[PDB]
Amino acid sequence: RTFLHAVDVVLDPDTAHPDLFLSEDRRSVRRCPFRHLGESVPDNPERFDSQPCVLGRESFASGKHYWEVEVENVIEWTVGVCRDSVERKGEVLLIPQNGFWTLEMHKGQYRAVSSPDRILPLKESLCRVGVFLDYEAGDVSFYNMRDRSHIYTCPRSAFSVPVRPFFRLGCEDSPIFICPALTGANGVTVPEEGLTLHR
Amino acid sequence: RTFLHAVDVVLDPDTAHPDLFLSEDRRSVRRCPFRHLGESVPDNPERFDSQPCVLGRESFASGKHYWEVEVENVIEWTVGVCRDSVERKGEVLLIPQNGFWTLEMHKGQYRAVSSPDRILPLKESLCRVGVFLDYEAGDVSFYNMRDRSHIYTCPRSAFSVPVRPFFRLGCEDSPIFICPALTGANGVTVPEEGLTLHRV
Amino acid sequence: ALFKPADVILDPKTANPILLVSEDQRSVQRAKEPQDLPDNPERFNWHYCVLGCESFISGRHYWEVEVGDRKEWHIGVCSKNVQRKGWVKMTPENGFWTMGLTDGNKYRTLTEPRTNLKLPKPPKKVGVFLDYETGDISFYNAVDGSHIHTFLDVSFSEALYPVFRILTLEPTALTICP
Amino acid sequence: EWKKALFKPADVILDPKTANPILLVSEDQRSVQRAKEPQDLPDNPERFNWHYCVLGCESFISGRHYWEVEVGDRKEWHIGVCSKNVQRKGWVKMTPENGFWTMGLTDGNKYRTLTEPRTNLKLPKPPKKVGVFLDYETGDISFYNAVDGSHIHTFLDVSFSEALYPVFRILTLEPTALTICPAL
Ligand code: DMA
Ligand code: DMA
Repeated sequence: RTFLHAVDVVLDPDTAHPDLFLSEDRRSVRRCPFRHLGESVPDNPERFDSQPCVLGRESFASGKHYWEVEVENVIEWTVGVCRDSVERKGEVLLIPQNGFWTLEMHKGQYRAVSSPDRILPLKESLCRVGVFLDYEAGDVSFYNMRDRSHIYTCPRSAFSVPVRPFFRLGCEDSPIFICPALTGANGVTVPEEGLTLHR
Repeated sequence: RTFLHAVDVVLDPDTAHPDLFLSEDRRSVRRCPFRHLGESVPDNPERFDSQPCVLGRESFASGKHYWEVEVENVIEWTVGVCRDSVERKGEVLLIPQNGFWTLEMHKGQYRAVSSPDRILPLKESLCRVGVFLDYEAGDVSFYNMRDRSHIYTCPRSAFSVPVRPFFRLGCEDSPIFICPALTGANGVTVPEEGLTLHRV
Repeated sequence: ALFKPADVILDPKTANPILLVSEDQRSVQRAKEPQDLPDNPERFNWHYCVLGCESFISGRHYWEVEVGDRKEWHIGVCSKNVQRKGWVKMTPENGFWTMGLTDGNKYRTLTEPRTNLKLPKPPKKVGVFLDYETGDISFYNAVDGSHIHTFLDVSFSEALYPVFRILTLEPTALTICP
Repeated sequence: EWKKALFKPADVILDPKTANPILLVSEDQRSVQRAKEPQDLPDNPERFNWHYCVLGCESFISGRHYWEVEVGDRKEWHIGVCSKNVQRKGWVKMTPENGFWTMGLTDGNKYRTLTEPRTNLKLPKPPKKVGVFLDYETGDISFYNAVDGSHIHTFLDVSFSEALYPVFRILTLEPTALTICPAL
C-alpha cells in the first residue's frame, strides 16, 4: 500500500468559481470574466466566490498520488493541493496555514506557495507540471515533466483532513489541461495485429 | 485495483545478460560486448544468455502499471513486458506467442512486437517511452511521453502467469535509463521554506 | 417459423457495470462511467456484455435485435461457463459465437481469426437462429431476409445464453424485439 | 569539574522494537546504520514508521544523566531525547512542541538545533564525539564536544512531566555508523 498512484483528475464543477468555464469532460478549464453577466448564479457552499479556483473531485486521506497539468501559453495559473475544508468564500490567502500548497505562474515568474518571497529561479518556461502528494510525509511537490526534474517541495505540513487537487486561473481565454491517466486500449477493440496511433 | 500504479522499476542483476553493465543504482544499463573475455561466468538459471536482456525485479499478476524509459541515446533496443517463465537460455523471437510484448527500434525503424511486418510510421525520434500494463485487459501499450500520445497496443493476450518489465540492447554502446517513480522529498530534509530544485 | 421464438430478457445481474438495462429489461445502453455494482460471479466485469435470463439446452430458437444505426455492437450466444472476469477473446474456442459492427461500417465475425463481412445492405434489425442439436447459429437481416453469417456443425457441451456487447457511448440503444 | 560529576553515566542500549525498518541496530545494541531499503518488520505501536529514528530501552524520569555518542565523520545525524508519547506514525516535525529535543548535522557541514524554527549552529571544530547532559529537574539537555569539552547547544525547555528516551536519527547511507559509548 506504498504504490505511487497516477491519479485520473476530473474537475468538480460544484467548486468552480462562476468565471471558470469547464470543458464537458471536465479535464480542461479557462477563465471568462463576467460570462454569467445578466445571470443569478446560485452560491452553493462548495463554490469559490472570489478566488477563480476549481478542485478535482478526488479526495485523498492517505498514500502517494500525482497528476500532470499542461500550462503552456497560460500567463497566470496556480496548481497544487488544498484541504477539503478550505475557506471557499472571500479573499483567502493561498498559503499552507490556510490549507493551500501551490506552485504559481505570476507576471512571468514562478512562485512557491503563492509567495512573492519564494521566486523559483527556473531557466525555462514550464509546459507540463507534475503535482505530487505523499499524505503521511506532509509532502506536496512539483516537477517539470520535460526532464522529470524536481521544482519544489512545500514545507512539510500535517494535512489532518482529506486534500484535493487545486487549480486557479488569473488570466482570460487561456486554458489549462489536466493530463488523463494512461488507460491503454480501455473501451476500444484491439485488432489482432495490434492498435496503432489511437486518438 | 481501480488505481493506475506508477512503478518504481529497479533492474534485477540476476536476470542480466553478462555483457549488460548495470549502473550502481540499477536504474540504467548499457551493453559492453564480450566484457567477460578471459573469464568463466557462473551458471544462473535466471540470466538471459542468448540475447542481451534484463528484467525489472518487480512482477505483476493483476492491476494496471506503467513506467517510463529514456531511449534518446539508443537506436538498437527492445522494451516492454514478458512472462516470468519466458525462455532465458535459447534464442526466441520476442513476440506474444513466446511471452514477450515489445516495442523495438531496429535499423532506424520502430517495430511493434519486434516484427518486420509491424513497422510503426512515427514522424519523430522517440526520447521517452511509456510502458503501460493492464493485466486483466491483456493490454501492453506504448506511449510517446513527449505529448503522451498512444503508439501501439499489442494484440490482447492472456498473460496467465506473473509478468515483468523487460529491457534489451542490440548492436548498441549507449545506455537505457529507466525513469524512477516520483518520490517528492522522500528521505530528504525539507527546510521550513521548502526544498527548491533538489538534484540527485 | 421452423424455430421456436425465444422470449429474451436482459439479466441485469450479468451486465458490466458500464451498461444500463432498461426498466422492461429489453434494451441496453452505455453509461459515461461505471455504476457502483457488486462483482457477483454472474457479472461480466471486463467485457461490456449482458446475457439473457434464459439459456438454451436443446431444440431450435430464434430472436430479433434492433441495432438501428448504432455505430458499434456485437450479439450472438455464449456458453454458461465463459470467463466473465478479465478479458478473454470472444471466439468459438472461448465459447462465444458472435458477429457485429465496429467503427460505423466494419462488419466482422468474432472468429479466431476475425473475418470481414461484405454486407449489401447495413442491417437495422438482426435475427439470430440457434439449432442446439445440428450445432448451427445464423445471423440474418430481419427486414430484407438477407443472410449475414452462420457457424456450422458446432459440438455444444453446455447451456447457451444470448449475449449483447456495446463499447460506444451513442444515443441509439440495443433493443430486443419482444 | 565538580558539576560534570553530578551526572550519572547512563548505559544506553538501542531498542530494535522502535527502529524504523530502514535502520539496522548492531548485535551489541550500541550502533545503528541505514539499510538501502526497509526490512520486512512489523509496524508494532513502538516502531517509528516514517522518521528514521530509534530510542534507547531505558527512559529518564528524574535525576542527572550523561551519555556519549561517536558520530565520527558521518555527514548526517541527529540525536537527543524525545517524550514517551511522541507521534511515531507518519511525519511529525521533530521540535520541542512535538516532544523532541535534538540537534545534529546535515549535508556534511550544516549543524542545526531541531527547534521551531530550525537554527544553524556555529561549531568552530566539527565533533567526532558528542557528550549529552540531561538534568531532568531543571528541564535541561546540553550538547558538548566530548573531546575538547566545548559547548554546542542547550535546551532549557525539556518536559519534566514525561519519561524521556534517548533518540537517534540517520537519513543517509554512509560508511560510518552512529555509535553509543557504553557507560565505563
Ligand atoms: C470491452 C472491449 C474493449 C472489448 C474489445 O475486445 P477486443 O479488443 O478483444 O476486440 P474484439 O472482440 O472487438 O475483436
Ligand atoms: C526521515 C526524514 C526524511 C526526515 C526529515 O524530516 P524533515 O524534512 O522534517 O527535516 P528535519 O527534521 O531534518 O528538519
